[PDB]
Amino acid sequence: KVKVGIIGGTGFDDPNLFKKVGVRQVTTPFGKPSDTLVEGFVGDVACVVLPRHGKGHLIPPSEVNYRANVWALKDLGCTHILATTACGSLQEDLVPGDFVVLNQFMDKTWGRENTFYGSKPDSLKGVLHMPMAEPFCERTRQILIQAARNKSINVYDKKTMDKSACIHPCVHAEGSAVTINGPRFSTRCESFIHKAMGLDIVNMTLVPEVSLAREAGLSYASIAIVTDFDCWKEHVCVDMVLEQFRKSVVHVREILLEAVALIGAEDWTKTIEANKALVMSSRQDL
Amino acid sequence: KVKVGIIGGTGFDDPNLFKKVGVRQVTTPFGKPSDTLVEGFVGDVACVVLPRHGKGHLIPPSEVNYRANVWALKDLGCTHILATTACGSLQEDLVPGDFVVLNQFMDKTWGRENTFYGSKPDSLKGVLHMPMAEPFCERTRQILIQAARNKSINVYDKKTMDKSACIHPCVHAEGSAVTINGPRFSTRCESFIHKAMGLDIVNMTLVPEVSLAREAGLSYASIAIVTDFDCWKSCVDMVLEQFRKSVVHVREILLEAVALIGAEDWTKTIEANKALVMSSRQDLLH
Amino acid sequence: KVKVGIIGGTGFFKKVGVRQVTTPFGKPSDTLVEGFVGDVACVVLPRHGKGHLIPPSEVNYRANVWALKDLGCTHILATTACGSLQEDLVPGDFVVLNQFMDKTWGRENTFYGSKPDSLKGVLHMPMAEPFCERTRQILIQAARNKSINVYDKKTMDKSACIHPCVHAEGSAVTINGPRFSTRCESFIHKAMGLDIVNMTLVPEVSLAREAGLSYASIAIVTDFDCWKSEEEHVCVDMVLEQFRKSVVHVREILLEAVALIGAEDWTKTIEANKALVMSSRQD
Ligand SMILES: Nc1ncnc2[nH]cnc12
Ligand SMILES: Nc1ncnc2[nH]cnc12
Repeated sequence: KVKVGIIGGTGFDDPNLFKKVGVRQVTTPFGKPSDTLVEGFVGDVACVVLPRHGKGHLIPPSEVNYRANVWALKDLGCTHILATTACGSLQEDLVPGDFVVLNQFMDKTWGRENTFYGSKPDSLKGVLHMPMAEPFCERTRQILIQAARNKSINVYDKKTMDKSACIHPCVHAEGSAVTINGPRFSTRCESFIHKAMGLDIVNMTLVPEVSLAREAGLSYASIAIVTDFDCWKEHVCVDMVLEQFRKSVVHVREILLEAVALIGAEDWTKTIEANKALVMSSRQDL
Repeated sequence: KVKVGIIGGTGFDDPNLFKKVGVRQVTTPFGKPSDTLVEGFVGDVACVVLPRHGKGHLIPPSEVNYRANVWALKDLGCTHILATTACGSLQEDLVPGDFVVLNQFMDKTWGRENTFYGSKPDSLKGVLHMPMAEPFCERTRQILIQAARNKSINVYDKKTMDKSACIHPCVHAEGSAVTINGPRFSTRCESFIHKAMGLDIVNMTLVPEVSLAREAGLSYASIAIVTDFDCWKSCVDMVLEQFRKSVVHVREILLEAVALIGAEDWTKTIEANKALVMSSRQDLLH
Repeated sequence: KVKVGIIGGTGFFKKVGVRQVTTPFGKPSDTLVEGFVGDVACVVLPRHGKGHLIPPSEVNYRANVWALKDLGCTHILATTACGSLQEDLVPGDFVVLNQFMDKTWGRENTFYGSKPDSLKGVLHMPMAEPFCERTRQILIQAARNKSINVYDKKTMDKSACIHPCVHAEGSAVTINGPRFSTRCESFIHKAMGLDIVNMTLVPEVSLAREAGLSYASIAIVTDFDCWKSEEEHVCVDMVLEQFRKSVVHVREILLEAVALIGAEDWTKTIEANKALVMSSRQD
């Protein structure tokens, strides 16, 4: 029934979340995934892990085969996808070492395959217009947040708490990402424009991954690791992965493993059926 | 002599604006148009209709061959293009069931062929930089608005009328569209950003259609149908019936607009359309 | 030593010869003119080719930058025509840019990736201040040396703005083209606080940094885009008429800037340019 896929970003190229049971070199109608998929169990919950950028981190954000990654996880029976992403902060209260359970995004990517459906031969037949107002699976979002609570990691909810309750390092219970195409980081001019728009963090990999997960009928939630402030305060590759970030990986692993258990502890029949019905009801050719 | 092409969007996949005299199954130097073009008359005015998404609505917005559609209409001697588009509202006074005769846009599309000219072997030779300050044919916009008046539909001009003149359903006498690439709808984050920029509606099909019409020397005007509020604002059977009624009204507007176009001389406007292309050829002026 | 490449846009020394080169990323826009400014080697490359037949979205920026790198250039000075989005930047002015916002798409914007037509690797370049500051200041000093007014918004104000002037800083929005902006887009860009709009700065500036080169751009204001009156709305004739009046000033600045670069030592700067590339490899 429930099976949890995990897409590991920067810092999660060889996650070792569970003892490896099987290794799947698979293909999809949309090509090869970033790497082999590793299947196993967390407790009694089947789980599948794949590194977004492949082994050795050779695939840049704009060239990841998001379609193949999501479709391959779905083909293996995944009902959920938990994903990590390293990001820069655009706001004073989002400090390096914090995490963010995202609930919103603004898309500035281009040139990436962002839908399974279309009119050309390398796509599924149909025109699919998915609602994306709240683009994540809210139930799965709350499980990431509860998992943090269960692992004694501070949770800061701006809606029900004051700024004095923002004790770092903390998990931010909501937040918006602007997803840029990369590979370059933002200019200071771009960073201030994103901040003035009210965006919380900037990354390169959330879109179209989040969109395709919903197209596939899967429940998707992302946990973003704040690795540095973006250049409005500067961001470098070495800074995006440092001693704080090495500590961040430890706690993100604990959140992910606890989130998988928490997913497995609940019935998802109605949510899964709703995910599938949202796809069929978004077809405008039918 | 004038000849009006009509590109029908959602709700116009198979319109019967007139008894079809002939059909033209053609291709263009830029590929196949979305469907067979249907030829006929409104009164004594020659007319040509093609559905933007093809019959059966199998072609999504980013895959529509805008170049082929415009070129095919130009090849048949069209002097004008009237186009429809179903859109979401970004503003409180643009209510489902209203219409907008667009006069402005912000472009957020990518990955679409948006010009007939370039340095590639299959493009027309030359560098064409068209002015787009006011990107529609203003004379044809005013015909659409007058057609609405002639068909007893309210017209609301916010530049001269108090918001107490905004009586629904109404044709908004001006408005701006943000054209997103699709196929997904916007997030709430994106919707509120577009709203804060002052954009009136969101759609997926205006650009590059409007640009290519001007490149082709054709007078282009768009009438948008507001089908719903975009997701900045938090049953379906009522919305569907409302859209059906909107299609009936837009069909009335198109039929009257064709007659009004035929009732005037367009020699000078057509010549100015063609001169604007020649004066935008940077390679010739250099 | 130093060697300065010049990438000249719309309508834009002792000439020794013309050279055709190939690159791993294709052919440059045109042949390159090799020569000297005093004792400094200099190479001139027309961005849009002879006859201006290549539109901004189709310029092979990777080839142009790599061609100059392969010839041993340490610096690239670039020009571009642009539209002003702000009252105090008027046609005939110049802007030594220091910032940009990118609205381009569909252009090859990096030398590195996982496809066979790119260099193997994942390169995430910092771009907070995307130009070479030393080279920007040389463009400004060159204008001073040629008796062209310099206007600095951080220390002067509109009352002290003498045209035609070189604006000592400024941000560009780079749009993909080939069409000019709508009024709606122009006002949105202006409300974001951008100074000018153009079509060719990106990915040229990004690829220069990827190649370890010092890059600075001087933009020529040819028009007010289309946020003003209808008689002031941009079109090709308007851009070309003003560009022809401003070329000789751009010439004087660029040629003076080449001499000023050659008068200084760039050893540590060049080292830092190269080291920045190496430290940005994530693979
Ligand atoms: N500042 C930043 N911008 C974009 N992606 C990032 N990933 C980590 N830090 C980032
Ligand atoms: N207004 C403008 N927009 C874009 N590119 C330009 N080049 C010159 N003027 C321009």
